[PDB]
Amino acid sequence: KSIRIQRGPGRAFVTIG
Repeated sequence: KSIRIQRGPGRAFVTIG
């Protein structure tokens, strides 16, 4: 389980697993 979610002007939400 390893997600890649970030917040900010122009940030995308990704998920890996």
